[PDB]
Amino acid sequence: VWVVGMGIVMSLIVLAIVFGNVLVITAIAKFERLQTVTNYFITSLACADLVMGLAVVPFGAAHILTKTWTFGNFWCEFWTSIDVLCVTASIETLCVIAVDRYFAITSPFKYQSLLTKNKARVIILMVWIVSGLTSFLPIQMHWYRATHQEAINCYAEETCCDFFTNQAYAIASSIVSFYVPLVIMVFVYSRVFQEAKRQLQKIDKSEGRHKALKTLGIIMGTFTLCWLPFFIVNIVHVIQDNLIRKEVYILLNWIGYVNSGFNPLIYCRSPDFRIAFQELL
Ligand SMILES: CN[C@@H]1CCc2c(ccc(O)c2O)[C@H]1O
Repeated sequence: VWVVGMGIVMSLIVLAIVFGNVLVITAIAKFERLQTVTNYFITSLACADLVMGLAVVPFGAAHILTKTWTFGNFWCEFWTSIDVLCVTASIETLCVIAVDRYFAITSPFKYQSLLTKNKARVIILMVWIVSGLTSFLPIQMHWYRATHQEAINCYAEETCCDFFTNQAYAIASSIVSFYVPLVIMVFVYSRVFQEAKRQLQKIDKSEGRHKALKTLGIIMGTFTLCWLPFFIVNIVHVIQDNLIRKEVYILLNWIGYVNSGFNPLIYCRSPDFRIAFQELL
């Protein structure tokens, strides 16, 4: 009786993700006032979220609700390659957002001419290619496979498609896709908050007669709660095999998948954007 118990939520999630992504993309597309150097970065985020939601989630639902795929093996590798690429692209885009916000706040005088409209696009390219260097190239090679006899019936046979990783690839992907962005964001937002506190103290000193905490905390809480637990167990299993079970791993991956739907509300709020949404429909 759980056939409809689990799966309707998946349909709701995918529909919500698609609807959220398409509105942001068309709002950037069709209105002139929205275009800016910052919005170009969010455009890649929206496109990547739309691609991932349209690609990996609906097919993953079939794998969840049935024993295994009715599909091919190269398609299994293709799905596994798309998922990691999407996740790492999202992480890198968020890191770039934090960096450019820091450049804006800290040194306004040089910011106006630091980031030209043209050169900005270049950095986005330097994101995706880097992601590709960890997404398609190692998956198509033998690095995705494992040496242990268990799951050989998965990699070297047709029906099974579950994920199995060698020791090196898991830790390398975790180091290159999660921890470096986090160690960037923590320090950079600490500096931004210190600057904001200093400014508020100066304003209070000027004229006798907390927004920043909430504003940064919503984003930090959403991101850290969404993605941190997965990349602990990701290192752990590979480090030690006995501890974890598969279903918990899948659930922690899925709760991270929800971040794609969760993000646009946190990372997109402006009166101009509100007017643009109001104009549509
Ligand atoms: C099947 N889902 C995959 C499995 C492993 C993995 C993911 C994302 C980023 C990585 O660096 C990974 O190693 C997950 O999205």
